[PDB]
Amino acid sequence: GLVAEAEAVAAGWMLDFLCLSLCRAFRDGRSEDFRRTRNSAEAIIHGLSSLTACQLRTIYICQFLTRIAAGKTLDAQFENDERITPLESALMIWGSIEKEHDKLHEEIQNLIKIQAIAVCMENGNFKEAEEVFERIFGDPNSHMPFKSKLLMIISQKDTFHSFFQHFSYNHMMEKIKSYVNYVLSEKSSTFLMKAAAKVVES
Amino acid sequence: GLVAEAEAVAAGWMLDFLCLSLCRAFRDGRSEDFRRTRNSAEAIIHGLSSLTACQLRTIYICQFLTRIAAGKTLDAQFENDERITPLESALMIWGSIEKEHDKLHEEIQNLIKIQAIAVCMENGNFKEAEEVFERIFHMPFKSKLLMIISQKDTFHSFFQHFSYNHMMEKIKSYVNYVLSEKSSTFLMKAAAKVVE
Amino acid sequence: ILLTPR
Amino acid sequence: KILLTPRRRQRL
Repeated sequence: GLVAEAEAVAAGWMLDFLCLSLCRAFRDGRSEDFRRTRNSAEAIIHGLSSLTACQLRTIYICQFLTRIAAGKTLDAQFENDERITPLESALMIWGSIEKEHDKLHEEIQNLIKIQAIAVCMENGNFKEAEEVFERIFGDPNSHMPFKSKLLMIISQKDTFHSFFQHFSYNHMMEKIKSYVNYVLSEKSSTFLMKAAAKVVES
Repeated sequence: GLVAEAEAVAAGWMLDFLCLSLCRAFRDGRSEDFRRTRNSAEAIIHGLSSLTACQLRTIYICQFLTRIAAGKTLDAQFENDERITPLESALMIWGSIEKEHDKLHEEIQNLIKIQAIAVCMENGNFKEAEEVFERIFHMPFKSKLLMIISQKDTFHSFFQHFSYNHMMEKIKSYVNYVLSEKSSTFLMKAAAKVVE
Repeated sequence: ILLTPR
Repeated sequence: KILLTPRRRQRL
């Protein structure tokens, strides 16, 4: 009845608020807060019995950030296929969201691809870097931004390349944090935070 | 400073809402909803740093219901002491809740005590049933209970009358009070307005 | 331990 | 499936 209706409304509010909170902790570099908010968001998501388009987008955003946060953790498994690395998993999520904002979407995508290779190379995982390359760059003959640059670097089998300093993990994090600032600005006035802010300054 | 303060305020509102939702799922027998809501409340709790007394009560109610819900679950452990049963833990929390020590409180308290022993005797654990009794104990039917253990009289007119369902129905009555008591809390009230 | 059993 | 929290790679 109207009870279930209201619980769905409340759940929508909770999801939005938890995304906002997760976004802030990500931007702030507040690791413990981030993990706790992640846990809350995950449980709230599991509890949902319906999804609007905005809720699906919010879930993708949460998934995207957790994979990005785990990007250097090559022992985190985000896919059933155990070979998929966290940054590859981030890429899969990224393909499902913010495509209408093409310039920022392309920049972030490129940086994630570069770093998906970089984290392997810098660990001395040269064979894994080739395997990641084959997965994220499609047909060997197809052209994609930075692809031919990355093939050259992989083939040289060195743990360090200067190209990776210019397109570094930190560069990737900063462009992503820009997108996060956008989500923050879009969601900073969602019912729960708006209401809670009014209580605080009172 | 101020953002983290708003987050704590919102977390308090979510706790209240999730309690309400847990209570309803418990009342309705919606087992899967209960599980998922329990998981959410736990994470929201795990997320708080400080607590008001009023929030601790809410948490107790949640703990009580989860322990009761796990009453027949054989492998379920709620305490450090591995041998303490869920219904004992429920009883422990039931005593800790700041509330009226009235008619319904004692009925519930005594039904939980009875069933804490009864579950073992339908499980053959006459051994543990006495240890349960030992750990538990001062009620009206105390003596008869202790001898029913000795006689191993699982199907006694006593356990048939003071049954698990009898216990569940008395608890559900209390839950209905909790329901209407905090149905007007912020999040549910706001959500109800939107819908209405 | 809090809400979920072990 | 895997939602927000990753599986950990095990030794078995």
